[PDB]
Amino acid sequence: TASVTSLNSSATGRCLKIYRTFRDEEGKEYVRCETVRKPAVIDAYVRIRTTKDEEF
Amino acid sequence: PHELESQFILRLPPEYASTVRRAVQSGHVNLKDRLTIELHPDGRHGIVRVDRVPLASKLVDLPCVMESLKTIDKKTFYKTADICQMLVSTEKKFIWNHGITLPLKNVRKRRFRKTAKKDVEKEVKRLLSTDAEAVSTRWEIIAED
Repeated sequence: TASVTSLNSSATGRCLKIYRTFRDEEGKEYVRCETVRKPAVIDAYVRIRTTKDEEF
Repeated sequence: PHELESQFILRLPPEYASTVRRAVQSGHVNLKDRLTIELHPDGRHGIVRVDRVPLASKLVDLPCVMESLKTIDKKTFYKTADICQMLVSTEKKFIWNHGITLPLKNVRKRRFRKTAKKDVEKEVKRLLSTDAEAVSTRWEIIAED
């Protein structure tokens, strides 16, 4: 591919990790920790929260 | 009502392209039986059957935008359709890097400005759905781990 400058995982070099708590059928409380290493995905979700945080 | 016609380009192997070209320029309906084009429910896969010989096809996205232009006097040209897809016969795989003309080769890599592209919004919507169906959400921008 034509040589291009490769950007770091954002200016901060920081990935995004989310912990989710849900209830399974019958009775259960499993927690799912999911890590996002893509800045494209990071930037949109954080912007959506920061926006919803101002709506709150 | 009127529905805009959908034109695409069909690329064939060169011997099969010569037989299809001879049969098109002949003009009989014999060509109609000979050449067929199956389209699979993937949407990006097919068979083109030349003289009942199956060929494997992929519908790819072209990097530039072409436009068919018809004319009656060869001085004023009317745009008829937009072409952006090609059914080459023989996702990232369904994107064609080169253009149809000879000067446009490796256009996507070299002659295209790298406008940032984000697809990505759909993944963010899925993440929001996993959020709204949860109870407690914990988040931290992280470091190397």
